[PDB]
Amino acid sequence: DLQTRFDRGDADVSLSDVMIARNKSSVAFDATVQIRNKLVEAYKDLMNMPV
Amino acid sequence: AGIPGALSNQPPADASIPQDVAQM
Amino acid sequence: ALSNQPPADASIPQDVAQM
Amino acid sequence: NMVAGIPGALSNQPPADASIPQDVAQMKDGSV
Amino acid sequence: GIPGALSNQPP
Amino acid sequence: NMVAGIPGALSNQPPADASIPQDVA
Amino acid sequence: ALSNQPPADASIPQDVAQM
Amino acid sequence: GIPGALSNQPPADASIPQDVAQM
Amino acid sequence: GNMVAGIPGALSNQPPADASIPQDVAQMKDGSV
Amino acid sequence: SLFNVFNVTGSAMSAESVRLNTTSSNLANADSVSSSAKDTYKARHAVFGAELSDTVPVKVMGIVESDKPLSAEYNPDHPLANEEGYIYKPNVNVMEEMANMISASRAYQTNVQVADSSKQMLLRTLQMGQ
Amino acid sequence: SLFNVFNVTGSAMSAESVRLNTTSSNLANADSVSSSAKDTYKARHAVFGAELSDTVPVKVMGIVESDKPLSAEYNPDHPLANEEGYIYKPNVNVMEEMANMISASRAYQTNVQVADSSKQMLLRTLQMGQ
Amino acid sequence: SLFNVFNVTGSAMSAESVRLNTTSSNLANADSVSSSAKDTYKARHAVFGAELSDTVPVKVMGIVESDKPLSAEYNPDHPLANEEGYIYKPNVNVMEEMANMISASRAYQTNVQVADSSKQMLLRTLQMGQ
Amino acid sequence: IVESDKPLSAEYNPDHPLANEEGYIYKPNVNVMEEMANMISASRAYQTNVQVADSSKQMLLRTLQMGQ
Amino acid sequence: MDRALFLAMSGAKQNMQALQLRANNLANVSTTGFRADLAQARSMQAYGEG
Amino acid sequence: MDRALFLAMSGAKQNMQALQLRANNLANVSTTGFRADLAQARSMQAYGEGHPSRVFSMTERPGHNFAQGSVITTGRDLDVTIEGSGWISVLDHTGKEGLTRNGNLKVDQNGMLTNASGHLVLGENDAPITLPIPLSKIEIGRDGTISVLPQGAPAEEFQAVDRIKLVKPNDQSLFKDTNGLFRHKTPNQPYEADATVSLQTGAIEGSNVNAVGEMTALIDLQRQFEMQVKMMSTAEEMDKSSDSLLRM
Repeated sequence: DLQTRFDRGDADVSLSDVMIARNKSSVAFDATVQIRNKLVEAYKDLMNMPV
Repeated sequence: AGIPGALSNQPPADASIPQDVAQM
Repeated sequence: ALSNQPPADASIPQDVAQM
Repeated sequence: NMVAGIPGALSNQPPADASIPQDVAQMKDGSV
Repeated sequence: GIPGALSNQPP
Repeated sequence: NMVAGIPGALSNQPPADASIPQDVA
Repeated sequence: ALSNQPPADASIPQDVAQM
Repeated sequence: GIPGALSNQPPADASIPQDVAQM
Repeated sequence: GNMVAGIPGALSNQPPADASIPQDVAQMKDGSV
Repeated sequence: SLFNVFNVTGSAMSAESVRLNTTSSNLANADSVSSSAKDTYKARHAVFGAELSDTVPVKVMGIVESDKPLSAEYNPDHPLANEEGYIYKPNVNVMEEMANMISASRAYQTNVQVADSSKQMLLRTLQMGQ
Repeated sequence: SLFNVFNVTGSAMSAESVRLNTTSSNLANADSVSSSAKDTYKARHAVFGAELSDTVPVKVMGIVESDKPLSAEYNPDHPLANEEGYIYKPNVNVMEEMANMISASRAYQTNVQVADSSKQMLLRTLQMGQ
Repeated sequence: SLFNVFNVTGSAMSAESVRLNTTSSNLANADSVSSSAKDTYKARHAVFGAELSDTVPVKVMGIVESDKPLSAEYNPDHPLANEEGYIYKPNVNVMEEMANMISASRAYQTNVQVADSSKQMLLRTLQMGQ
Repeated sequence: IVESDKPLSAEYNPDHPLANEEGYIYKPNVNVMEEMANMISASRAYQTNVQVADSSKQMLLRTLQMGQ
Repeated sequence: MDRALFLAMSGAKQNMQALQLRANNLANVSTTGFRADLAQARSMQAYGEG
Repeated sequence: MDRALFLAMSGAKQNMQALQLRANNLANVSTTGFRADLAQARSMQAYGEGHPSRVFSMTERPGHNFAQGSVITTGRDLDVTIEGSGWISVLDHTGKEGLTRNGNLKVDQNGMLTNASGHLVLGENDAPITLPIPLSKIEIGRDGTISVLPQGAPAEEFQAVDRIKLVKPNDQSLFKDTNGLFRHKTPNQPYEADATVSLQTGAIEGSNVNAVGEMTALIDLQRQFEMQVKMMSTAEEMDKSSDSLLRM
């Protein structure tokens, strides 16, 4: 929303806040990717076990 | 409003009230 | 501001009575 | 339409100063 | 075509 | 508790200049 | 250098005698 | 310490016995 | 001690005939103090 | 935002341009006894005004004429002379126009620095995220 | 919580942005005489604040007008003058506006570096154990 | 298409360079009575044009002489004098040529800024995604 | 901080309120030429120490990446 | 650029023309039955939007 | 950023103030009874923790040039100039007594003796001087005595009516007010009418502005102003350089 608010031309949005917003979202999603990969790797490790 | 004696850029006509200036 | 028609030119007459 | 004329000093004058040729001043309106 | 333009060739 | 004041040139000069409002200072 | 007391504010007096 | 070094405190002076007396 | 000190900049880089540096500071440069 | 600085500074650039053109017409009409429009030109001034409507742009609210009386000169043989024989000339004061010329140019150039200063801050704000 | 530095650096970016907008308005209205003697423009300045009840954000607590007396000028020609021919002008000092422009721009860009470097530390944290 | 911008700025610089050379030939011939072609030199002025109908390049459509009369000089003993002793000189006006020199140079330099600024935009687009 | 030992520049301002018995007032011994050199020298010395710290910062980083 | 450049040029150009008219007056001081020419400037405003 | 930007800014701002103070003296060269204002700078150290390296400079008005002005001979009876040191007691539109040196006197329609600025001139009674309406010859005495001649009266009727209140206090205890009238720094202090000051009647005292003294002050204020501006520029130049530390 902050990206498209500044991109459409709204004068109440600051470029600093937009860059802060997309910096946090990028870091937040990167954390999501790391947890997902570890969960899948553990499951792939789990299925290769003697049973 | 603001200044009381602003000018008008329209040519004089003496028949139409100039709306260029803030006539209030 | 903007408008949908071109603005008129400027008149610089030597006698305003003849325009 | 095409609009044209002499730029600079000659055009930035009152029309009374007939520096601009008459036909060139006509072009300053519209042409096609 | 500018009416009455100067030319660039010996008169 | 807060620490407020005008930043910049208006506060970085001796108080004898008396540019900052008294209440703000 | 770190301390437990906050640093004191500068004075810049117009006249030192007035203080 | 360096000799003749300036001090960052008002300079104890004359008028107002207060400074002339208190060390 | 064995500490070398003095006024840096344009004041020191002059002939001693100028005598713009206090004698206390000037000896301090030597290294005795 | 920093883009509002461009609108505020840009308005001053146009504002000082209006005062420069007004001064130019004053210097060029300081000795003009006659005038189209049946009005002996009088010195014009551009009165600036803050349009508060944080960021306060400056707007020209209209050009105002000088209140000083016209300079009367006894020229009995002139065709524009009245019965007493005095022709009237504009009340343009040269010294104030030269002072206005200096002030308008100095104020115009210092508004360029603010626009330049805000430009660098936006470019650095964009380098964040790269 | 995960981005405490961003909230502080970002707050500074918003805080220093307001100070530049205020400086632009002061320079653009340094010659705006306007009307009367109490509606005349006066130099505005933002007030920064820090509530220290970790990280202490910087919050702008409103714009405050300068207490400097208005610059009086003798000009019994401007129609907006007074009985004694004085027009009061805004109490804007160019030298202090230039210093604020330098201070605001540099401090604003300093927080860009801190915020940009803060992201790098967060990115390196995700690589722990890899 | 910012490459179209380069055409507009490039055409603008060509137009302004034509006007400068026309100004140069006017200053060099402000006192020339004779000529190669047996006709007195008349002040020349290149005619700019716009094919407005996005990007509209400015084109020079030809050189058009000023129609002001040639300044006659009473030089009865001059070999080229007419029956009444008048020799005719070009109608070049010094003040208007200096303004053209100033205007042509400034208009030339501002189109370099647009071309350079537009060049940065295209290079920044090449970095998109990558 | 140590003050310069140069004598104060005495000026003849006899009508000045602070004039002494001989009409002289004294002014600081600041010399423009040497203060300008200090401005140039201090700024250039300040910036070259930033270069060393920045270069030294890189060397520590390359040590962290040693071996991997 | 700014139009004040040509606004002042259009004023300086006329001052030279006024100077020419005064020059013709002083050249004709010895002329017989010569009627002096008066020189004046007319203020003409560019009427339009703005 | 370095606090040297504001230390140099505060000096550059004050140099402008001193420039304006000198400008008022040059604008008032021809003013009658005008005492030029003195301008100087004061060093005020920023006492506190840390090395004593920051000292501010602010301009002040230590006093005024109380020298005798340039006397103009006008051959006018109602023009007087103070010989040597002295003052003339006048009350402004607020009815507040203040010392002046403008002896360009005049008589209104009611007969009250005022000066060029309209300030009523005080006398022996400490009240504004009022003269009989239909006068015929007004002569101001050298000691301030006012002798008038009734309309149509013979020559041997030069009776005195009032004495101009001339005050000569210490010049260091007087400050120039907001309307150019010098008053005691200590308030509610009576103005003692001195009998030693003398008036050189028939002349007007000009201003004592030393034009060369102001011009040489101007050129020094310009150079000091420009040097501090360079200090501001080198302060931000150092700040920009010391920003790659956090530029990993």
